Amino acid sequence: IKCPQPKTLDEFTIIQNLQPQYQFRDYFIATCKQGYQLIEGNQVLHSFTAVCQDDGTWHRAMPRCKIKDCGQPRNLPNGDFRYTTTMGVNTYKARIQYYCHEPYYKMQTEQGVYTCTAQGIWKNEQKGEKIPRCLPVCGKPVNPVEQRQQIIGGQKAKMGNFPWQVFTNIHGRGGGALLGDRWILTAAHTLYPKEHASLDVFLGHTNVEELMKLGNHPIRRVSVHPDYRQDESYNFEGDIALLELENSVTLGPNLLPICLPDNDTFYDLGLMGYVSGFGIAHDLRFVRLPVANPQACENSQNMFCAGHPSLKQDACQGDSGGVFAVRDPNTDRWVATGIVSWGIGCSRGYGFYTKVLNYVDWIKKEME
Ligand SMILES: *[C@@H]1O[C@H](CO[C@@H]2O[C@@H](C)[C@@H](O)[C@@H](O)[C@@H]2O)[C@@H](O[C@H]2O[C@H](CO)[C@@H](O)[C@H](O)[C@H]2NC(C)=O)[C@H](O)[C@H]1NC(C)=O
Repeated sequence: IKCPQPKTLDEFTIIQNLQPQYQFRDYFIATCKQGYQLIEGNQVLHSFTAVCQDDGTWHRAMPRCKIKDCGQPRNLPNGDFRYTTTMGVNTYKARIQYYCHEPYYKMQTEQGVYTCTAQGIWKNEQKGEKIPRCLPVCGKPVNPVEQRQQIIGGQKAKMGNFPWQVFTNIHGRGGGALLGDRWILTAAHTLYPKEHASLDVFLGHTNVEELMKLGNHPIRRVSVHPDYRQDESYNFEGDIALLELENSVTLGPNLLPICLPDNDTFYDLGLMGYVSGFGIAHDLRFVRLPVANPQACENSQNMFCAGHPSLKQDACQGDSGGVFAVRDPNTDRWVATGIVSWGIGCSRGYGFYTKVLNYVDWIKKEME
């Protein structure tokens, strides 16, 4: 007819339905303060109810209330996190901080702070239960072309110089630029040559053999801009394409994306940019040339001319599908202003190029 008016085994247990005395058939309930869960031996309990049996004894043993554990923080692809609290303890109230592998990636928004909630899972000051996202940083080579030089003509390209450079080889050697994590910008005629599929694509290195040793990157999808017409002898309008990599590449010092242009001034006469390509020249080379007066090439409005006559062959460095890159110092970022297009007359000193700014919209649309 009586049970022992019982007590907690710690400061984390709380008694529910507490009475002055406990008669047979009665019951009391146990729970825990925030952050603590009911444990019985080596077992978590959703709840605890003890009924007072006739022999005057509680049908079950008072449980214990222990701290909860949010477990091992999820992994942040291209980043990492550190404990901001005793290291390695994923217990209630612990605090960790995620971060990205800068300078190559940047965290998508101290916002990578997740603490272990009373609910037993890592959460943000309102960034959810979801972890941050580390994004590819575009146009900031970690070994950029020295500006302390203006070396007229072709130069041997060093590693890190054009980290976005893509060596293509589908219907002949071609080029392209890595955009983001998984896109390569290039020319349409590179995939569909005019005058009449195995998309062999390589990246990450200055040397061709080394590039090929690094391995091909499978293309998952191809997008040729709607204008581009190949049956027509010469239009070069819409000569631009996008390739989507089946898998994404890992950024680093020799493999980084280039940025997209957005201001018309990237096509002002006299503005210096760069062009890189192979010639299988065995090694990647580059030329610094200026945006030339359209007549220069005339001799479209979705294109631009670049070169100088005192350059002869050196104005054919770009590989077709390759990118005309500009270093915008008022933001210190490299952008892809042009796409190497029909190279007729590049030995007279000038190159033709598709104006990328005019297709940024379409590109971005394709990339989503
Ligand atoms: C559109 O571009 C203008 C040109 O900016 C220059 O050329 C870019 C390609 C890049 O290399 C940048 O670093 C250069 O400054 C830009 O600047 C123009 O206006 C500013 C006033 O804000 C003036 O100081 C500057 O001299 C101008 N540029 C020129 C031709 O010298 C302009 O602000 C920009 N606007 C847009 C649409 O964002």
